[PDB]
Amino acid sequence: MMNFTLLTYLADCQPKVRSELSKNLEEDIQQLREIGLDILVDGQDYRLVPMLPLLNPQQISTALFPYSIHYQPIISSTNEWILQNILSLKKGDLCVAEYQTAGRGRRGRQWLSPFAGQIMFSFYWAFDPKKSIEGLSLVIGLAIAEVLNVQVKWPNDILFDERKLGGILVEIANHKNGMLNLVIGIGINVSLSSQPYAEVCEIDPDVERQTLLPKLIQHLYTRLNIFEQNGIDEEFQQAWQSYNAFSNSEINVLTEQGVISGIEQGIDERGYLKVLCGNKIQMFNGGEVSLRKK
Ligand SMILES: Nc1ncnc2c1ncn2[C@@H]1O[C@H](COP(=O)(O)OC(=O)CCCC[C@@H]2SC[C@@H]3NC(=O)N[C@@H]32)[C@@H](O)[C@@H]1O
Repeated sequence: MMNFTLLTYLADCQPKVRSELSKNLEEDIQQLREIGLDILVDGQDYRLVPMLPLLNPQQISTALFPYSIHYQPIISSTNEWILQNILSLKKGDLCVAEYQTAGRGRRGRQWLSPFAGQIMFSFYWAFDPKKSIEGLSLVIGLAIAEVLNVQVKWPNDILFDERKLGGILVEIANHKNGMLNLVIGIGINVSLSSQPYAEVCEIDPDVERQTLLPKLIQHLYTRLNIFEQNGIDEEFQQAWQSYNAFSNSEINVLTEQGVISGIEQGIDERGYLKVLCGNKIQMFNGGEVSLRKK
């Protein structure tokens, strides 16, 4: 299916004149095209087509000092890199990529991205193991919607035009620190190409991944620090409400045991969804449970 060494030699998106990095050049290139990577040829020069201008690692570093950045055009998953490199990291160090050969959703699912058309990054984070991470996904989602001026959806979705603008994937590292060690994965659609999807280019055609990435991370980190102090406090619930695309709406709540319906009533102190069902407020925990507008 894929010659990883090719692509990797091609990942600089630069005009290479037919050096061999293989056994079936036309085959693997068409196989790379079948995966979906775009490879244009002009006579004898081959070139991998970034959907957007490649990022510049040195600029991210200086823009995000003292946090350390690992940049890598092609990767399996920026989450995997944080996991495999956890010992060398401090709170807030990041991995950034252009394309993921195995981008992870929740629960075995996949994350799709064309080459260089997303903001894809993961980072290490850590809490006191006594402190609860109830609501963490809400904090991440809100921080991004505050930067991009878009809307959130419980528990972790980023929304423009009621369309999926990106994904958030919090994973727990089995690392022995005396701390709770997270890797936090974020994908934000910028310029793409199942369900309809949103991309930042719709809203601001002059978006630049190079300066939006540090803007996202600076606010994300800030929102997180506020969360270590205040949790899902009443300021948060108000900030949430203002960005909540489903505030006080008639919704369907999809759990493993079926559908329950009602009117959304925001969130409680643990980040649980609050829903007026019949005559009581019922609460739900974000794992797997999904939300839909009636
Ligand atoms: N680019 C996209 N935009 C919107 N929806 C997508 C999409 N690609 C796939 N989907 C659909 O979104 C579903 C998964 O939604 P979930 O809530 O289960 O899973 C997520 O939404 C979290 C995925 C987060 C991606 C970033 S990318 C870098 C860090 N490194 C990783 O590997 N992941 C994080 C997929 O099964 C659907 O096909």
